[PDB]
Amino acid sequence: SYKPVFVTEITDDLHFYVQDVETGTQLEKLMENMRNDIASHPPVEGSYAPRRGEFCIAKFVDGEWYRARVEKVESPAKIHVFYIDYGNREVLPSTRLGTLSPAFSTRVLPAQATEYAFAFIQVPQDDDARTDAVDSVVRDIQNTQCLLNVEHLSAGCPHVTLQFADSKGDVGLGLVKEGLVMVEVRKEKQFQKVITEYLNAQESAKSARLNLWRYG
Amino acid sequence: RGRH
Repeated sequence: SYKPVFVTEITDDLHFYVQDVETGTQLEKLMENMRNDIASHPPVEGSYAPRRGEFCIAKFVDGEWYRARVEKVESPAKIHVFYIDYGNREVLPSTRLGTLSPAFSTRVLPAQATEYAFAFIQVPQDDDARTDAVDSVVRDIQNTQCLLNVEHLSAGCPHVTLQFADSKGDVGLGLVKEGLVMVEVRKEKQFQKVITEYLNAQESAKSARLNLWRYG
Repeated sequence: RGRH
């Protein structure tokens, strides 16, 4: 069962974060209401001294306030935050942070970003090759609606297939066809139509000498 | 949708 999602962050390790489209108007409503409260009771720069593991608000590059978690307190000027509804990370001074009211906690609305990885693909070990694959996915799917299916679990996050929402084309397969990633083979019957296939796409890419396959 |  493919589920509609909005892709918000692609990581340098070729993982990505998504929001569930079904809960998106609720996120927008919570953000509306949270920022209403912030405009009425403006955070004083430096009045919040953060601690590791706390939820807070943080002012992003667009000048808007978002929900965040404090991951590391390096110094008062260098607080490492994770934007819990989007999945991106940032180092900020405490002057761009404020307290998160209980009205807007993760108990009122859970963190909206969930981490996933592509099923049936190996993340390239070479940094430059990995960068090419990451850059391609960012251009392909960042800030777009996709359809997601969970394929299997892993030692880390779940591994999934993604389809472009309009065209229904398989995102991960497109990376394989472009020679940006290698196939990670799965044996299971339920995966056979998809895998043997991904392996035939890897052949298209090996023949066109694309990206990973440029030199044989 | 961005943000920027």
